[PDB]
Amino acid sequence: MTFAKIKFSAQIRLETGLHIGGSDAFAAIGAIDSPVIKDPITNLPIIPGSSLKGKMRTLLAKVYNEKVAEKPSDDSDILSRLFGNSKDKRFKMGRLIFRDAFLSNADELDSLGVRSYTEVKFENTIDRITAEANPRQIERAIRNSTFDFELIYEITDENENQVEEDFKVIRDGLKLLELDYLGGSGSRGYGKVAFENLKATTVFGNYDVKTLNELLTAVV
Amino acid sequence: DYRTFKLSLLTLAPIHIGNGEKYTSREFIYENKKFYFPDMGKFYNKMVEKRLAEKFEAFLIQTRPNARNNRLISFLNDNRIAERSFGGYSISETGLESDRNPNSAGAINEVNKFIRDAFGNPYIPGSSLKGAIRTILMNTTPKWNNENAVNDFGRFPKENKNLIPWGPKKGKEYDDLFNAIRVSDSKPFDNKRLILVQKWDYSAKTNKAKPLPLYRESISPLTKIEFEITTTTDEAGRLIEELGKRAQAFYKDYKAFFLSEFPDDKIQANLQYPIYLGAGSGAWTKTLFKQADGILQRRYSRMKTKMVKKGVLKLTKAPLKIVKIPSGNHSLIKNHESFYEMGKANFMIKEI
Amino acid sequence: SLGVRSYTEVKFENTIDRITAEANPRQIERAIRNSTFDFELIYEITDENENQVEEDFKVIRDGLKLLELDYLGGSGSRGYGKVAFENLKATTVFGNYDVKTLNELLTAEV
Amino acid sequence: MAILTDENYVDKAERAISLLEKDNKGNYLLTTSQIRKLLSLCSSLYDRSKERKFDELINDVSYLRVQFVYQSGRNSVRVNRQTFFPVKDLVEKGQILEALKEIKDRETLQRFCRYMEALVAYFKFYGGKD
Amino acid sequence: MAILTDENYVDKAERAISLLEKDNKGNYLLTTSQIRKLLSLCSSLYDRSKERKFDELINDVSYLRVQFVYQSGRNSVRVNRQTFFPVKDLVEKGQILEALKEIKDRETLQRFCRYMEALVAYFKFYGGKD
RNA sequence: ACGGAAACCUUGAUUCUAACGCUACUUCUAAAUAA
Repeated sequence: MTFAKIKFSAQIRLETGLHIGGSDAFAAIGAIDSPVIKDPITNLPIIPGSSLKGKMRTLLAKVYNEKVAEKPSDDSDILSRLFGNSKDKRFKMGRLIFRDAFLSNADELDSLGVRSYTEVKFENTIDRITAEANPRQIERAIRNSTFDFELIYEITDENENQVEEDFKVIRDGLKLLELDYLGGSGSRGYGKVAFENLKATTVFGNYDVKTLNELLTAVV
Repeated sequence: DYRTFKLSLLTLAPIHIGNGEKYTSREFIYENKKFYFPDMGKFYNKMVEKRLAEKFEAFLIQTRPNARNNRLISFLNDNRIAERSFGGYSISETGLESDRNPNSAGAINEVNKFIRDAFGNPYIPGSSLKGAIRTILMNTTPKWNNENAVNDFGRFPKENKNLIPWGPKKGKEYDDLFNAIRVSDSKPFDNKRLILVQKWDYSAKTNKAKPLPLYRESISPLTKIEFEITTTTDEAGRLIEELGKRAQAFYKDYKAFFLSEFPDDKIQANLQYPIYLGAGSGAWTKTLFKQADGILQRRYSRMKTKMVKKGVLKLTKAPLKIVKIPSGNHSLIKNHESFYEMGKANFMIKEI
Repeated sequence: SLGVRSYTEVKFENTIDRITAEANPRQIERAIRNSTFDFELIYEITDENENQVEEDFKVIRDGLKLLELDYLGGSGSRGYGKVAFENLKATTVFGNYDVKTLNELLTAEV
Repeated sequence: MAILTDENYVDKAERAISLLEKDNKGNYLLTTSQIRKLLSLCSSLYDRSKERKFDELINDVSYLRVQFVYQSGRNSVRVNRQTFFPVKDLVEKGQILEALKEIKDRETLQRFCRYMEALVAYFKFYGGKD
Repeated sequence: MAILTDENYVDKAERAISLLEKDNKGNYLLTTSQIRKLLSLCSSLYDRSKERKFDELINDVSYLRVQFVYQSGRNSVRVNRQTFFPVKDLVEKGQILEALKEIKDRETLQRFCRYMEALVAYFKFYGGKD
C-alpha cells in the first residue's frame, strides 16, 4: 500500500581476493598483468553492482525457476519481479537497486602493514606431456578488504503479500553468493566473499523491519 | 545443489610453492642459530636515523662482491651495529639446510621465497592444490590418459589441452567439468612453520645423493592445512568424492613406474591419501607419465643436464619427525641420513 | 588537482548466456565518481497560502530525499547515478519571504 | 639545479635508454621482469601522492630508493661467458637515484614517477622484452 | 618543414591508412581496442585546449607522447611464425611522433587531434575492426 | 496622427528497460660428465 524503501547495508569482506576484471585503461605503464576494475580517481579496487546483480541472478536462476531460462528475459515471476525484465510491462523496473561497492577499511589495511591495496598473483600452467610451464600474472584485490554493499528494495502498493518472499529471495541470493565466488577466476579460489553486519533499515516511508533484522542475523 | 568437501592436508615432507622472488645473500643474517630476514624498508629507516645510508648503498649497489662483501652480517659487523630488530621474521636453523656450512664463501647465496599474500604471511594457493588434483584425476582415467593426450600435429609433441572440454562453445550447453571443482586456498598459517631445505638428487645409476645449489623455503613436515572444495555438478562431485582411492591408484602407478627402482629406505610411507604438492617433487608427479615417457626425456637429450633413463629422485633434507599415530610410533622416513621426498603430502577428504 | 585525465570513464561489462556461457562484451560511458554539478531549482510563490507553500516545501524535500535514495537516469539498477545533494539551502532571490525555518528543515532532513 | 624538468624528462628517457647495453645480435639486455617491482612501487606512490600529502610519503620514497639500489645490484644476465647488470646501468644512465634525491614535495615526486613511465614506455618502443 | 598543414592532413591520414600492414586474409592487424587509450587522451586534450592555455598543457602533451610510444611497442600479434607491431607501424607510417614533436601552439595541437580523428575515421573506413 | 495598436511558438515528457569482463591453467621441468 504505502511507499517505503528498505536499505540492506552490509560489508563485503574478501576471504580470498577478488579479480573483477575490466580492461587496461588504468593499467600502469609497464604492467603486463590482467587488471582489476578500479575507481578512476582513487584507483582503489571496487565491486561494481553489475557483477553482484549478474551473479546473484544467475545463482537464483538455478533455484527459483524450475525451467530452462534460455535468456534473462525468460526468468520467472519471483526473479523478474526483483531484478527486472525487459520483456514484461509489469516488471520493466525491478524493485532491487544495486550500488557499486567501494573500499572502506583502507586505513585498517594500512595499519595492518599493506604496501598496496592490490596484489599480483603469479600463476602458471604445466604441460602434462612436456612439463613446460607458461607463467602469467593476475591482479586481485587483497584479502580482508571490506566494501560497502548497499541494496535498495522499494515497497509500493503492489508490494502486498510479496514482501516476505522478496526478503527470502534476497537472503538466499546473498547465501548463494557466499556459497559461490564473486566475479573472477573463482574456480581456482578467487572471489570468496562474506557479508557482515547485514541489516535492513527503512530509509523512506513507514515499515516495520524489526522481524527482518533478527531473521537476517539468524541465518545470514 | 552444491557439495562442499573439506580437504585436510598433512605434509609428510617439505613443500615449496614459489612466487619467482629470491632472497639474495644481502637480505638475511645467519646468527644465533637462526636466519633473520629483515624488512629492507625498516632496515633503511633505522639506518637513516643512525646515518649509515651511504655505506648501505655502497653495499647493495655493489655489483661483484668477492666472498664476504656479499653477506649482510659482514656489513652489520663492519659498521658495528647491534640493533637487529627491523620487522621481518626468523627461521630456526635446521642443521641440514645446506651442505658445506652456512658461514664461509659459498653457503646460501639465494633462498627461494614461499608464496605470501599482501600481509606477508604464507599460504597455499588453491590453484596449486587444484593442479595436483587435476593431475591425479587425469592420470587415473583411461579416457584422459591415452594416446589422444599428445598433439603430434606440430613440430614437437605437446599436451592436448582440449581433450577435456572447456570454455564456451557456440550453440552448445556448457560442458566444463573443472569449473565445477572449485578448490579454495588456505588461510595464513604463520611464518613459524618454514625451513630452508636444499635440493638433492639421487641417481639410480650412480647410487649416491648429489646436492645442488638450489635452496628453498618450504613448509615443515607435519603441518595441518585445510582446504574447501566446492562442487556444483554430479560428475565432478563423483570425481572429488573418489579423490581418495584415485590418489592411491595414481601413487601405485607412480611407485610401479618410477619409485620402485630406488632403494625402499628413501621412499616414504603413507598414512593418508597420497598427494604431491609444490615444486621439486619431480616431472612425473606433474605429467601423465604413461604418455610423457620418451617425450620428456627427448626434450633434454641435447642439453648438458641430460635426463638419463627416467631421471633422478628428489630427496631434500629436513629433521626427522615421528608421529604418535594410534598404531605405534611411525617415523616419517626409513633412512638415517634424514632424506625426505620433497613435495610429498597426505590428505583426507570429508564431506562437511 | 586530483590528477584525473578524463572526466568520463569507460566501464567494460559482458553478458554470458545461461546455456552456452559465451561472454559477449560491451563498453559504456560513465561520469567520474566524485564529480559535482551545480544544481539550481527555482520555486515561485503566487496566491499560495502558507499551508500550501509549506506543503510544497515538504514535497520538494521528499523529492530530493527520494532522488538521493534512488538513482538518477541511467542503468541505476546496476550501480549508476547515485547522487547526493551537498550544501543544500534555499535563498529568496526575489520578493521578501522568510526561509529560516525552511533552511533549518532543509539542513536537518537533507 | 635539477636534473628533471617538465620540458625534458621524455627526451631524457631517449638518451637514457638509447645508450643501454645490447647483445651482439642487437637486442636489449634489460627485460620488464627485472624492473617489475620498481614500476609497481612507482605507480603506487604516484597513485597515493594525489590524495595523501608528502609529510607521510617520505618512507615510501625511501623504500623505493632502497628497492632501486637493491634491484640494481641483484639482477644479472650472463651472455657469452660475460656477465652484465642491466638494471644497474639503467639506473646509472637514467640518473634514477639522483632524481630520487631531489624529490622534496608532491610535484617533483610526480615528475619522477612520470619519468619512470617514460623510461619503461620508450624501452618497450625499441624492442624490450617482458 | 611542417609535417601537418591545414590542407594535407586528411590526405596524409588516407595515405597512411592505405599503406598499413596486412595478413594473408586481407584484414587489418590494428584494431581500435589497441589505440583506445590514445584516442581518449587525444580527445580529452582537444577539449581541454579550447579554454585552457598551452603553457599549462605541456604535461598532457608529454603524457600523450609517452602513451603513444608505449602502445607502439606494448601490443603485438603473432602471425605466420613472426610478430607484428600494428601501432608501431601506424606511428611510423603516419609520422605521429613527428607531429607530436612540432606541437608548439594551440593550432598545432588541435590540428594533430583532428589528424588523429581523420586517421581513425579512415582506418574504420577500410575495414578496420574493433 | 506609420494597414497601424495590443499577442512568449508556450504548456507538460527520465535516452529509459534486461545483461557476471566470463571460460580451462600447480611459478614449474631438466642434474649429464668429471673428481
